[PDB]
Amino acid sequence: NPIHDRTSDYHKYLKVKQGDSDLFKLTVSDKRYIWYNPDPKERDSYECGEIVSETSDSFTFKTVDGQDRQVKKDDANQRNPIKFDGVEDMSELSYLNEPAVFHNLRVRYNQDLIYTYSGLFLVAVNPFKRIPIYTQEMVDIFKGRRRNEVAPHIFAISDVAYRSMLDDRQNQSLLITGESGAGKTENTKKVIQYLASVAGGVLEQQILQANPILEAFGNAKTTRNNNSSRFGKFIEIQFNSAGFISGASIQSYLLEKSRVVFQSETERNYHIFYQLLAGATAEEKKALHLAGPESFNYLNQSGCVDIKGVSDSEEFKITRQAMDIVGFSQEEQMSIFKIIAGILHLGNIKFEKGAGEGAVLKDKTALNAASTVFGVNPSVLEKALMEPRILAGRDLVAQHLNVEKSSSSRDALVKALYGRLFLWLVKKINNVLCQERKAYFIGVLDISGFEIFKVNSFEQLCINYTNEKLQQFFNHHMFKLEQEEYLKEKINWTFIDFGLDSQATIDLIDGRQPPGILALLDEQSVFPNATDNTLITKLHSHFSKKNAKYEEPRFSKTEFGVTHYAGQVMYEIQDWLEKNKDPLQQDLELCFKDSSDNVVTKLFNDPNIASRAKKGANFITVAAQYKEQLASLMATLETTNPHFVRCIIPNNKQLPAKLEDKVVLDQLRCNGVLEGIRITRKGFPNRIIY
Ligand SMILES: Cc1ccc2c(c1)C(=O)[C@@]1(O)CCN(c3ccccc3)C1=N2
Ligand SMILES: [Mg+2]
Repeated sequence: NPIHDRTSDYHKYLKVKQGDSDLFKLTVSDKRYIWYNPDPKERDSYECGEIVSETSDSFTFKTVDGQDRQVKKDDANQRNPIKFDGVEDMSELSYLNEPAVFHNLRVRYNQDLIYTYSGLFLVAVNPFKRIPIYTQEMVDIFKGRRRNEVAPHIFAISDVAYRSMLDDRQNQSLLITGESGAGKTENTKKVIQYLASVAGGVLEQQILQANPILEAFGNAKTTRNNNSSRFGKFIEIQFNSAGFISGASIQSYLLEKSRVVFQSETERNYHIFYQLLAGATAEEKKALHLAGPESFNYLNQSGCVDIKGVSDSEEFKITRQAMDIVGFSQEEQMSIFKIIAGILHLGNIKFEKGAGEGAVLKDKTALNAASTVFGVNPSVLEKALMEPRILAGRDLVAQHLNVEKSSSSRDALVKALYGRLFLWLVKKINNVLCQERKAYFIGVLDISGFEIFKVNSFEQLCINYTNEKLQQFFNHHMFKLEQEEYLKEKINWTFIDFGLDSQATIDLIDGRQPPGILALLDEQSVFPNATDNTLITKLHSHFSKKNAKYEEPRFSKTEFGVTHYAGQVMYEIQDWLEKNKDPLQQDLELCFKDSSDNVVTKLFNDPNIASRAKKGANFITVAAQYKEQLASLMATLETTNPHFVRCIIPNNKQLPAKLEDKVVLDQLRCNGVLEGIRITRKGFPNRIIY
């Protein structure tokens, strides 16, 4: 049994290594220690001092510099006896405080033990390096083993959820939290690998091949993650009454399609673009009129076209192979790349001013190239771009857009093409994975993590609000409902205020009465004369000096701050109305509806992809679509028994072996980890009726 064999990889990679006789001597010591702040200004930088004396209400200890300080016992962060250093479940620590919890994670992290239990939930610190703990041999070890019988691991919590699904005949859910780059997507994959194995000969393989496809079109390099998921997703692993995998369903959420036409410095567009250009055959390059990434406006503005340690040519091959195993016709696959190539050409179209204010198109090389691969008439497309037709009452009037507006319309077409292609890809995949009515399922949530950039827009607000909601879901299940049970069954429990509540922030963003940020956003979206300026003025009017989670900065007139659980974020109001309205000239849709290409035709004719719901007189806004998907997720989660995994980023440099206290402690605090451990200790978790 590898579990009890100190020579097995299991012991080598999942257990804390045996300490020596020298460590043993320190472990049996009678001395007592305390964690203190050498600098009262740097509260997260701790040192270990020895307690030399005490009074009825205080300790006197020695600092590293051989000095002496005193502290009241009530404010003291005592250090746990070192026999606890490396403990697998921190609910066991005698002293539960920030430096103690951080120290234990540090001790384990220093030995590449990234998983640690914090009572009922799992904590996972991103190693930013490969660790051999995800092999089939590792999967077999955890199979059917109780949590307390094996080391902490993403596989263990997956197995527990699986057993609970069978033991209770209840749908389960794995909620993996974390800011951008913390490890959510990596762990999500592990969960699926493990379940596919223990409950699994072709379906399971296709289920696995679904990710590399989604990531190529849905992931991209941002300043916080080289493989940032730019769309969130809820994955349903479906099982039959017997407990066998009967299928899988992928619920994808809104994609950051604005990235296709713009990327901040040092970031990249979606991976696929680089994979195609770098992995396409010499013939494909001629047929699609491809060239180097530096040749395309949509790829040569960030100053970055490659990711260290990543081969786009090699990744392309993996994507293609994934597309094959899932079942994408060689025809479909080619159309997909034509769309990708077409998008690139569209981005190269340079509009110029004519004799008048209207724009003209002198060079038509790119226009012609795009029309070619897309299978649409270039003259038509050209007219639909610079001279779209609209109704002026009931009259049909041909517009003549200037350079700026022509460019924006061109970007709108691009974003719609990509966003729809993504929906199409997910749809196709679900057809293959969905072929049997399920009896149960385990849902794995992998949303885009909390993120902050120099410039935060509408997308970031929605992303961070999602993270705000998931954290509230954790607070609710861990603290609210927990104590609600105690007081319901009344076991002489006095309510405890854990101080974790994101309701105020949530109300500020999605509140109905009074109306929140999104509500006002939509309101301004229908107001015929509204501008981004009138929008922010409206927001300031409602929340400046009125909502404690809102801030009207004195240093800017185009930004507003929102205090999230993970920190305050300043949002730039530029383009919010257009992003929310998400317009597209009908003449462009008519142009592509007549495309000779099958995939393209499907993207503009398939209602469930091309159609857009109407909020009465206007088309449903993106904020409205957002709210709908969120509500849908929350409702689903309510029909499941949740399991939480808290992913923790070690630093902000994507470097291994570099655990920074400040970075880690802020996450431990806003995640409610210690409070989570305290409720498990002070309360009564498991309880069965008579
Ligand atoms: C349940 C839910 C609801 C809405 C969401 C998400 C998840 C995401 O993570 C998304 O994919 C992540 C990015 N995103 C988004 C981006 C731009 C505009 C609107 C939404 C998302 N919104
Ligand atoms: Mg991710």
